[PDB]
Amino acid sequence: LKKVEDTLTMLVNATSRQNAAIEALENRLSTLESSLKPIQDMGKVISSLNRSCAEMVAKYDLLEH
Amino acid sequence: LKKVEDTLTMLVNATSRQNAAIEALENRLSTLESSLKPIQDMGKVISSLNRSCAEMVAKYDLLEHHHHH
Amino acid sequence: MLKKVEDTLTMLVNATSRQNAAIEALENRLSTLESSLKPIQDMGKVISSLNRSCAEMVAKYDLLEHHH
Amino acid sequence: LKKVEDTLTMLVNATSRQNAAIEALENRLSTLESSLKPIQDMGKVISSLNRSCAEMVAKYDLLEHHHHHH
Repeated sequence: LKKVEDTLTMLVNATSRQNAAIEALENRLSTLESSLKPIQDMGKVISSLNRSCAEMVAKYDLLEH
Repeated sequence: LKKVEDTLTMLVNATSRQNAAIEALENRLSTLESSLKPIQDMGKVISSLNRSCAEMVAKYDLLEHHHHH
Repeated sequence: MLKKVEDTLTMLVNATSRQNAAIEALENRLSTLESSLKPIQDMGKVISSLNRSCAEMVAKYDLLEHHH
Repeated sequence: LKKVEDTLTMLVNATSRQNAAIEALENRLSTLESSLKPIQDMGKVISSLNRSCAEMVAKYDLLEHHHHHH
């Protein structure tokens, strides 16, 4: 009785320690995801720079060769 | 028995919570995995830019060379 | 009474094993996620290289202006 | 106590295995945070590339337009 009550309350404590540790891993993933949010729409910037550079190549080739 | 039965109920609840916590964690990883896809998809376009930018450099540098010397 | 107590504990043993398997599967997904970052890192190098290159050509254009 | 004590010991050992599994997850997450740093910073470098590549284009357009008319 005494040894098992002592064990059960350890388990409740151990489980809640695990819980906090899981929730803390969740927050680390949130932080990581929100930091990647500004980068998500920057494929179009890269695309526009590729167009510019491609247009300059085309303009060069036209006006000279 | 009563102190055992109450501490067991707390443990059921603690275990119920942990299941929910693991699933919230699973879901937040899915969302992270999703956030990286559009960044992975910038591969092709970055390589395009790399070729076309290098091609503009080679051609226009030559022209700054002849204008200056 | 006592029969409810023993199988509720068994229920928790099975529950905790499934959590364990779920945590180990999370870890598996994190390795896989890491491995896949290598090409995105490399894209970053190219981006860094192209920036320094474009900065370098602006500088070269300016020196001619500073000269004659 | 018979059935209860032997279930408890399994539950105690399972809760102990869980701690180790959670810790291995923290390790792998620390390494994932480390590997994501350069990617978290490339948004900045993309923006700086935007303005320096834009500056290169506008200025080299002039160089070539001057070269065309002369």
